[PDB]
Amino acid sequence: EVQLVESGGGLVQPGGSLRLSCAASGFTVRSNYMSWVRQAPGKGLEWVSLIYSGGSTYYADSVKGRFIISRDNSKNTLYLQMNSLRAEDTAVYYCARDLAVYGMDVWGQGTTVTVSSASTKGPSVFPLAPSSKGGTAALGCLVKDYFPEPVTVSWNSGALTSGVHTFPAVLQSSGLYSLSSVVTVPSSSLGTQTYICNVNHKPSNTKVDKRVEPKS
Amino acid sequence: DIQLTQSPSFLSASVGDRVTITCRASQGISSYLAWYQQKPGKAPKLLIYGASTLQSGVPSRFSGSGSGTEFKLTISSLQPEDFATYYCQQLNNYPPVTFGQGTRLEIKRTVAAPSVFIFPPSDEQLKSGTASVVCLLNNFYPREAKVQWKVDNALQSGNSQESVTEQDSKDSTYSLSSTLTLSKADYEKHKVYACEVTHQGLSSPVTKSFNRGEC
Amino acid sequence: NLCPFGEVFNATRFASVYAWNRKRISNCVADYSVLYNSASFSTFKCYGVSPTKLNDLCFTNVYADSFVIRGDEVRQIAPGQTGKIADYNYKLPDDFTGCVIAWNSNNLDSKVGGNYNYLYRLFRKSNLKPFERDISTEIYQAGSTPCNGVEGFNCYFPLQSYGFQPTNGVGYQPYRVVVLSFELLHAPATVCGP
Ligand SMILES: *[C@@H]1O[C@H](CO)[C@@H](O)[C@H](O)[C@H]1NC(C)=O
Repeated sequence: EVQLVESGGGLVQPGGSLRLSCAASGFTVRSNYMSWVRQAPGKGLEWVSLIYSGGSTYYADSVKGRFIISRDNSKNTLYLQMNSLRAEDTAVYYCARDLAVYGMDVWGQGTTVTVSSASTKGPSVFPLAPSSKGGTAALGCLVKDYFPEPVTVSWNSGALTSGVHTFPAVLQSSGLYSLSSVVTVPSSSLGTQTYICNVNHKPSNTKVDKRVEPKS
Repeated sequence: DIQLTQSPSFLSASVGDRVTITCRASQGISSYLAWYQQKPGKAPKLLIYGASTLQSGVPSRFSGSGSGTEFKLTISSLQPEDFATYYCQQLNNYPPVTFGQGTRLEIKRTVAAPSVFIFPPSDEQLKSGTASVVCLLNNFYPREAKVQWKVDNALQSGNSQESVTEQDSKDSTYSLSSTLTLSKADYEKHKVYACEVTHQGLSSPVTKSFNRGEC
Repeated sequence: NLCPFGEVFNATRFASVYAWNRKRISNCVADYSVLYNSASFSTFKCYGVSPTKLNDLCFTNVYADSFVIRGDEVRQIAPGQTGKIADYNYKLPDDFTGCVIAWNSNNLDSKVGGNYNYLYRLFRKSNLKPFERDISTEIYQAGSTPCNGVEGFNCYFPLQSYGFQPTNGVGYQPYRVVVLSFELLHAPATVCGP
């Protein structure tokens, strides 16, 4: 009954606009302090904006003059209009009912905003070949230069799951993502067992099967 | 501007332990403090407001204390669902650091040294004109690990990126991959590519290396 | 017959801002420059009037409003401002004619463990009109379900205690405020300079 539901996030170029919505139930937005809080990937919470019952509005200096907080009293909905977006505005955005000295007690599930100049591109997949030298070898696949998130990786079409580590993606200075997926296998199997990584990249309709062999 | 600093950034404990996380305000803020819990991919959840008042619904094993500049959140007996990141919030004030940077509560286990592997760039990548060198640290604990790239025994800074897995659901270890990126022309200017790994489970730093052009 | 400005500025207790105090200053001689030349005040801002020339002016009446607020809230006691104080506790009009005087009162208005006498209105559905004073204690209805005067979810007491505590930072410390309003009407002038 008491919940906050958000929507409107998506991919946008720098200088573009986005309007986030936050539909409330269980309380009245017109009668409450409401604030927006955002969380850039891998970082902490940053307070963004706030609106009073009486109508006063406030903004963190990082968004001052670019964002506008508003509401629709009939729709019991809170908004955030986001103009002149920049790369550093990339975050999960949350709306929350602000009870001031009682904290922020009702939060939404969050909506994801990405601001980038990068062209959508499927990844190159390169092998991380097992070393020529406990009988446990390590091999993997380097999934390089894709945009946007996400990429899923499997090994031998799902038949190999034990000991797989698919690392979180890292954002390169070029604006494209890169991640690695590794697995440790018995050294005795390098000659006999086939090891194929299945890289899937759905925003570019890319399905790539790369075979990882011991190098000559 | 009043700032909140949370310490430690990462804290390890086990089920049943008494855990205490600290948050400091750069100036006195009376009891205008709130505590939040956040799990990966989920919204923050309010735990305590007014420094010490428990939020309706929160289990009594959570308690907050302090007034002025030092505030503490205590968990009397840790439960498996309590492993999360905990955030500090100053109240009736919205400065640039309204929320503290957060403290991640993680699962304690015995020490485990990393298995280190180094991977040269594939021949296929070099044809594209770029060389990525990958160093892997597998199944180690604690989180604390230093990876030092060396190129012809010269310490390399500014051209590597790291990422770390979540704590494994079975053995509670971490894994780390460090990627050194060079252009083809620069890569072919040097011979010895080495990855030096420092970690509590190793009595001395462990180095994996390869000589370019040799298998 | 000097104006009783000493009763106001040196009053031993002060009012809560939600129930701000007002004394009518009339039929007296006002030496303003004893206030202006003083190094006592951290804020002395006048509007629609020059502070230098105050002893050369007559007015129909002068109102002296006094209360206590946080240090970083003193900025809201000015024309065109917003915030918890300006919107919900004490609002000045855009055409304000008068002076705002404030000073740090941490040594007087804070106690170890917290002074809880000074209150402010935290919850209100709409903003105050200028010079309005709301002293209501009705449980604030933050949702559709009526409160029936009972505290609970979406049912909050509208006033909150500052809880001043001497280890507070300056922005959180208590400040005493005196607001002098000057009105010039088509009527005899009761307050003149010396
Ligand atoms: C308040 O008292 C101080 C000290 O006794 C005095 O200097 C000051 O003039 C007084 N203020 C007023 C407005 O009378």
